[PDB]
Amino acid sequence: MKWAYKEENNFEKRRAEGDKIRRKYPDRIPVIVEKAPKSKLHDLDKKKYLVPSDLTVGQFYFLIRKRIQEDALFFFVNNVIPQTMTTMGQLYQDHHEEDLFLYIAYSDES
Amino acid sequence: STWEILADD
Repeated sequence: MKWAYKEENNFEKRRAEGDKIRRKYPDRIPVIVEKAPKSKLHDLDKKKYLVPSDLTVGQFYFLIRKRIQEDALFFFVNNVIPQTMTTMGQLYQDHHEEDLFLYIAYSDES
Repeated sequence: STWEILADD
């Protein structure tokens, strides 16, 4: 999967922003959210989120679903589906990339 | 586009 955010911004640009966000938002987790390319679901135009580190994956599903519009929704992070009760702070620690961002893909199929 | 604070403090 290629991420529009990464096609638009090279590593220098992403890491510079990740450095700044981590300094100014210690309490929050930066997340880039994009649709798996072959999913029939609606594509998300607003893809950059700063979420409380104590928010859980399941709370994030609820908020993202609210922006995506009978269909199943699954998150993939580094090719695994996270547990809904995991906090976004823990998910970030385990899954963030070296630009200091967390990338979550979503699809209608497991 | 602009980063989006999601959910209140």
